[PDB]
Amino acid sequence: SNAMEKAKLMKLGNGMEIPSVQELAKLTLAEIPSRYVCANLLPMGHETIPVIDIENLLSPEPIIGKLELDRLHFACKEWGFFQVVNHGVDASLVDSVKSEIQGFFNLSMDEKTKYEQEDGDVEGFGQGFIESEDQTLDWADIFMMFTLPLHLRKPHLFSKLPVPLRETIESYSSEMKKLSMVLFNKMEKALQVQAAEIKGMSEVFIDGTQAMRMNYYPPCPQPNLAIGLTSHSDFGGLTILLQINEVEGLQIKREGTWISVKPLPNAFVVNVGDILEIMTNGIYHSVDHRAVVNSTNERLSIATFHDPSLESVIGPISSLITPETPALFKSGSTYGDLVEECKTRKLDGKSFLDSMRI
Ligand code: NI
Repeated sequence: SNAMEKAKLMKLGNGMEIPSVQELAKLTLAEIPSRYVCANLLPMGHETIPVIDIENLLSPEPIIGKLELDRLHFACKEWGFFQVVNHGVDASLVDSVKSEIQGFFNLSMDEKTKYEQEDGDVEGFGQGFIESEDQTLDWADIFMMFTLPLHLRKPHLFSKLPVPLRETIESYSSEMKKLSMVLFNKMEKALQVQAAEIKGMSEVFIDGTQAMRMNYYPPCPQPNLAIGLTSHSDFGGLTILLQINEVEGLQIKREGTWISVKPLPNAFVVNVGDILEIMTNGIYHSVDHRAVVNSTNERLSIATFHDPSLESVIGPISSLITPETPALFKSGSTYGDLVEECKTRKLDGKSFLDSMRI
């Protein structure tokens, strides 16, 4: 890289665009710029996340189906995270998702940023804008966009994607949505929610929103000072993650320790979000997780998020409120209002979930 590129990447004021870490990584710096150093710790945990087989889950043989339903129910209660295998998503499609996204991140910055973002429109390539000097930046580049419903797709964003990536993403969206609905429907059965009689789970997600985050984590020279994706719990319904290459990075919090997730070949990693925990009246758990970086290999992933529609009324499903499981969370806000409230929230204090507790 040339000296002007270096200055553009490193001499950053508040209000400037967060720079590309894939570009920063080419500078091969001895120490990472100060903004990537995490300022404010749990130990590492061979206990691994459960595996759920979708063929078993959908088996026409009731004993097979019931066993897998017990496994799903267990994983959602006790782990909040599970791998899915025999998931029905064609191997060729998965290969194309991997190759086209690898292809995409290997394009020039000019080619990755052809979409003209509207003021306040944060979709496409980019982590956003620098907020303050004490803001910590993730060691990661991102491409984020809404994928369902169709009218939430930014048409000019979609038109500026390479054609094979766009077509593959469109197919992947459909398969991810189908898979999410298989899982929502089975979670509803595991919870004994009679969707015909009462306001259940699946009806909230069937016409809900879907979004994708494509993530590129370059190698980092000081991987014990930086983070790929800061510790968080997912806000919405069900997340389905594909790890694109064989580089480990995803870690989940279990009993005050960090546990590595090594995705299986031909597996997706699925987790419960905060809104899903609420809807289940705390029976299913949304778990803290993070992505770490390393000094030798880039890591890639794509996460597909399945959330309520913006006007879905959120609360614990009524048949899950019982004398043995009393109502833990408030009811009655729309999903869109919860999203907006969480953006402000309270500077100091508690998690979104704890803020919603009765
Ligand atoms: Ni997450």
